[PDB]
Amino acid sequence: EIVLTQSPATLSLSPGERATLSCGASQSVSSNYLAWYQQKPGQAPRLLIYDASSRATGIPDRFSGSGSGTDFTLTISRLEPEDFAVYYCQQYGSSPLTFGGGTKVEIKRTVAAPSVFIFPPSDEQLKSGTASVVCLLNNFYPREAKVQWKVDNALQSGNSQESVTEQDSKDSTYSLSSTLTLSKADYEKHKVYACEVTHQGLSSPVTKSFNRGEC
Amino acid sequence: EVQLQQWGAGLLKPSETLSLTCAVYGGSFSDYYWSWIRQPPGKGLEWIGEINHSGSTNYNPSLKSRVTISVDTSKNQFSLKLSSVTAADTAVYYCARPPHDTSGHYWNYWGQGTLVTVSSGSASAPTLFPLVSCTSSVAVGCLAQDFLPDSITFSWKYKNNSDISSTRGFPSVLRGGKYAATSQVLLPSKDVTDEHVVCKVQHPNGNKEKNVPLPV
Repeated sequence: EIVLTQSPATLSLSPGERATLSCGASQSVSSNYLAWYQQKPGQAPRLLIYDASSRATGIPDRFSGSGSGTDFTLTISRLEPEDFAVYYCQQYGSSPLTFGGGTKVEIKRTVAAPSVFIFPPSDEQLKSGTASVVCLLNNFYPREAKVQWKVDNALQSGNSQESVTEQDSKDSTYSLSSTLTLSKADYEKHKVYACEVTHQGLSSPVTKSFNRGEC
Repeated sequence: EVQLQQWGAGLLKPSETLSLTCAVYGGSFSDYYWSWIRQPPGKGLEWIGEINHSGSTNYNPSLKSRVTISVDTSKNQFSLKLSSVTAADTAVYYCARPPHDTSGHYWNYWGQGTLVTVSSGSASAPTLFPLVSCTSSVAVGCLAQDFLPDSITFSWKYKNNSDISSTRGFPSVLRGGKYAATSQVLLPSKDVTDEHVVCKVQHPNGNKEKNVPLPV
């Protein structure tokens, strides 16, 4: 199977700028049998380019494709707001038909450090047998942000999950929620709960903690 | 110019078999190779196989052992069967069609997609818990847990029953084969009188609500 590799994983630009996305193949793609699609949250992929460089009907010429053999490119010459999405390349030169992993074209705005909140598991959930400690980071930019959980200053690892929102349509920021999950047992065996957040809009990592029972 | 409408069971347990169907409305149903393609939540697309009206199939060897795609020219539909499912097969499955019957296999027509989730759990409505905090705007949250499938929607109302518009929306996270999701409204600090707000969620298995105590 032909592996399509796309880079960069994310492209952070502003409307007006030119975007150039690469899609390298691990063997060459015959007759330049390569397509590009756009995909927005929850939608099916939408065809933009076929046969490496031909635009699908209705696709505006800000979009152009090129390349050959093992190397292909998609160029968006001056991004409009609706151009920020994910894009995939797809080869149909040999079987099996394969897709690249995509590249997200994201809106670049000024740095915005997050507002941070921590929340103790409710007394009611505690009775059910688990404690869900939650930390929110709101309205920050860029998307990279490290959320770290500390319990009695023991750096906590492998018992949390995060979930991040889409870029806000109006202000281009993100919010992210992290959840530290312990049995009621362990939760009981400790006292200081802490959420350490590092983000580039922050001069020093922020920390929101609380003492068990004190909230 | 052409519509493909899909349907099929969206939730299964490990070892069962996934069964989806796609119906075509418009154009001719002949000669095109009709494809099934899938996409794991958060990942890229994988092509599964294709079939033309004569029954000729082409399969991705990544699934050949377990896949069977078939056609029904009397209803202008085609279908996919994937046996011995595991959590890895949780994904949005799409049917698709190429523009020309004798051209490249790239696709300009697509079905809407069917999320199919494979979990060991049983369908359940979510159980809800309040998130009370501890910047001239205070955060109030609601946590939804132990729900399946992943089909939830939140909403917020004031004690006064007027809507809270200030909603923030997070993607579910998977654990123990079931899902959890949180939601928050940002209420301006200096709104200290209501003692709480109300969180609401809708889910196929039943809608729930829970008052979330205003802090300070």
